[PDB]
Amino acid sequence: LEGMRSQDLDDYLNGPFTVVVKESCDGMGDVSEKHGSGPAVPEKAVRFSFTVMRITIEHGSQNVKVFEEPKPNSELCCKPLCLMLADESDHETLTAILSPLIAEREAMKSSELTLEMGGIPRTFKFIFRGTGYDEKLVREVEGLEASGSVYICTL
Amino acid sequence: PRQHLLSLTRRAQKHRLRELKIQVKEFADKEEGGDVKAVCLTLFLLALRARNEHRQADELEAIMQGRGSGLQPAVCLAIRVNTFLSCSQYHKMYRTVKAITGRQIF
Amino acid sequence: HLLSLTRRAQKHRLRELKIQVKEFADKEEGGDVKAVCLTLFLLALRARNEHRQADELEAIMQGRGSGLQPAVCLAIRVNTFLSCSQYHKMYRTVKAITGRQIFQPLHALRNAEKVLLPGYHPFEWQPPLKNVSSRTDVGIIDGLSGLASSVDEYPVDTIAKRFRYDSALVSALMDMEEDILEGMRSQDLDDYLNGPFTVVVKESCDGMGDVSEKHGSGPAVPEKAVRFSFTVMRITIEHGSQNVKVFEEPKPNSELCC
Amino acid sequence: SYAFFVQTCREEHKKKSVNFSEFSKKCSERWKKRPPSAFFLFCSEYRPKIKGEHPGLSIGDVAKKLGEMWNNTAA
Amino acid sequence: SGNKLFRRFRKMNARQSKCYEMEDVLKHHWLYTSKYLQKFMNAHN
Amino acid sequence: SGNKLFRRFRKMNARQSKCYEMEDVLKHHWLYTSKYLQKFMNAHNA
DNA sequence: CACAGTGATGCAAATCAAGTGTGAAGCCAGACAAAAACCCG
DNA sequence: CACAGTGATACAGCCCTTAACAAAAACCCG
Ligand SMILES: [Ca+2]
Ligand SMILES: [Ca+2]
Repeated sequence: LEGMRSQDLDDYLNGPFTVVVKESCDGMGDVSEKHGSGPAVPEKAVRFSFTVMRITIEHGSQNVKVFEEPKPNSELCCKPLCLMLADESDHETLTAILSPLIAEREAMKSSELTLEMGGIPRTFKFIFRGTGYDEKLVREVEGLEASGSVYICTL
Repeated sequence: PRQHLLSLTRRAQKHRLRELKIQVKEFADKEEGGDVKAVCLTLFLLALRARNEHRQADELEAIMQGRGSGLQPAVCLAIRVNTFLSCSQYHKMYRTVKAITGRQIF
Repeated sequence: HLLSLTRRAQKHRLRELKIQVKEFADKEEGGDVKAVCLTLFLLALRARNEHRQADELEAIMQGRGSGLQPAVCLAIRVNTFLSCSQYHKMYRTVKAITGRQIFQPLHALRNAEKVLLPGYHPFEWQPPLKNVSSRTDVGIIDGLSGLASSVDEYPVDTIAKRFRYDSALVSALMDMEEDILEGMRSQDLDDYLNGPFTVVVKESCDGMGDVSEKHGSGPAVPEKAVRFSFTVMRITIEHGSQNVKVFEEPKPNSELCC
Repeated sequence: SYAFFVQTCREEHKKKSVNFSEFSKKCSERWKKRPPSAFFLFCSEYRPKIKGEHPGLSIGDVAKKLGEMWNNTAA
Repeated sequence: SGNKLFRRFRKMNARQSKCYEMEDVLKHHWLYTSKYLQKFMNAHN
Repeated sequence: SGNKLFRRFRKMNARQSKCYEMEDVLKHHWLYTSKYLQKFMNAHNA
């Protein structure tokens, strides 16, 4: 709302808001296991998170950005989504855990969201972009070979 | 043997003011809608302004509104989260402040 | 609705009821509208389960500032594992929202710290300590103790900081004044006796491991740390022909007394 | 305009002004800590000198005089 | 940075049990990352 | 038990400098073991 | 072009204190304007 | 018989509302 006010727009506008987010996922080591009952949990961890980047309304003919993260690489804006104590190399478990999220993402990629802000139904659309991945995970997920292969580039 | 109005407990002061309690209730529920606390603080602010005071008026406005001398739950939640306070730690601090000061700040 | 009007219009509706209230205040009290209205409002507050706001009201009725001593803020800051930065953030937030000071600022805490640290209280050993200075205001003495650090002598690759032993014992004994006083008071002993107390202290030392090193200038220090500590375990007094127990640590293996 | 005629009538029946109670029904037939130091004692003792010797001015001049007197003398 | 915050929360801001540590850490991190609470800390303007 | 406190104080309650951390950690761990300060936190039990 | 810390230090800015006379913003007795939001006309 | 935590859950405790009585602490009169 403050971004809408600062760009010389009207607050009662309910146009289609264009949102773009940033996805990330990394594995972690040296996550010690605890005593007690439960399954044989490995000593590793894999995290998955998302982060909005900017919001832009189409006003008149061209576009105008309403909000954008000033500190894109800050820890105060990395919203966690999924947390599991598994191995980033275990392809079976990794896919079994991440397939529902990917299904939800694919289903959302072609829909609009009616949402109330200040008492006015607003329309939202999303553009998902995943860049917070190291080359190892990219090679493991995109169906490529390891880093020591002869094909060296992922572009 | 009348000593004073504040030299009695809540129960005894209620016994002593029951008359005007019932009267204000039965005369503010007829036409004024029926909100007791509203009429109460309005009459108090009028009797205070009568003394043309601003300090006390602003104090009771802040108290009744929830802006001064006492934090909102969202505020203390933000303080507890953004300072990495554990729930046990925060409870210890809350207990200590309430015991020493005697006024619930959190 | 009601009571949501501005001036010269909210009285326009409750004028009759205020007249009745002042009539009763003239009948019984004689004109004490202030006390009767305040008490009626307090009861109206307590009727709706609002003990907090009513207690705040009856506290501000006196007109005194609810403040905290710097020692209390220091104890809260230490015993709750708070860095100076987080404490400053909380202080700033509270002072800016409430519009008043409930905690003490950082300089007050830092100033109050000097009372507890060793080298603040006077004392003297009746037999003067051999090879030990008599000055009683030293703080954190260097650990190397004036060791040669030139290029000709044995190489030095360590750093250390430590207090003076006697000053540390004096500070530890002064930190437990109320405990010893209450113990003497609980043993049918007068609290003004100056008998030759007997203090028993436990000593401990152990080297740690996996101690990471920092970048920057200075000497090349190893990745191991050794610490040395003490603990006052028991204090007794010789009254008559016995040894009355005036103090004893209830939790010796705790970290709060090492 | 509601006050001009009232002010004229007030001048009228006042030229023949503290009684507003008995005037209510008149318009009906018309419109129809910190321990001080040596300097604070110096002030509290030597300000009445200039406050009583020259009361024609406010104590701003007394403060100015006491200040130029303290700056010229020792402590 | 979130990995660092996770290491901190799993150790000092969660129940020490396999059955509930992850929910606690996730909820605490979600609360920490929120902006509605961070505005109350910028009470200097 | 105090080794734990040492580690935590060095990681979170000291200057991150090679020639300043020792005295800071020492002073903080000394202050943390003061019964005078600990009595304040237990005043509620009175 | 990571960033929110981590503590001390050092300097700049706000304030308080005592001194005291005036100056000024309220409230208040009714009151009969001046909109002004309900009803529908 | 190490010990200070560590967050959600449950229950006891202690406050608050209709009840007319009824027992404890004190002057006017005798
Ligand atoms: Ca990794
Ligand atoms: Ca060891």
